Amino acid sequence: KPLPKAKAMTKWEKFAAKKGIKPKERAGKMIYDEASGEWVPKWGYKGANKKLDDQWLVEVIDPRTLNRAERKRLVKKNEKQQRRNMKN
Amino acid sequence: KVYKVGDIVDIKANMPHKFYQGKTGVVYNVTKSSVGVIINKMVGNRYLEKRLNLRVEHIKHSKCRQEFLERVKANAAKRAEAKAQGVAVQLKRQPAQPRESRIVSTEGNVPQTLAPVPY
Repeated sequence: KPLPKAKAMTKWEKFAAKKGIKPKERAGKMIYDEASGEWVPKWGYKGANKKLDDQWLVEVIDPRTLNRAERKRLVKKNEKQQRRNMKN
Repeated sequence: KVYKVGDIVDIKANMPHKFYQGKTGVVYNVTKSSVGVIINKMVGNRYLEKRLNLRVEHIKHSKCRQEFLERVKANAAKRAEAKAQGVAVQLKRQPAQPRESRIVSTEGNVPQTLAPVPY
């Protein structure tokens, strides 16, 4: 098989490189919850996102379902952006 | 337990997030997964309303207006009787009163003296 080479910049590696956005250190996956007193993965078990879902009151249609929808919209937008970049 | 728009309920959570926990308001919405209450909060010296959105199982009906109804029906009865005859019936309630005179008896009960204890 030929040698592997696939160099696309996906427009994020272009924007981030025109200016000086460096990559992140990729240290850990946990955050610190304050009341409670645990380390509560940011995403990976009951992630801090999926917390307004089971909150026992929201203090303003159900707002928690609207929050879920607003998250899903960004997820689908990210997937669409990826598909567009890969088509470029 | 099934709630209607306008009924009265109290908040009761079965930890450290937020504590109303024992207030009382009126249902102003009933969605499929939750219910919505309003609560008049004392903003310094004014009563401004907060619209909270609870869940289903964290709310129960209230009995803060059962005694009024039961007493009105008992009063209907008493006034039916007070028209059936010429009777002073004295419907009004009365605050607890001071006691009257009595005579205790030391027959099988001799007073036993007791002093305080050491250290």
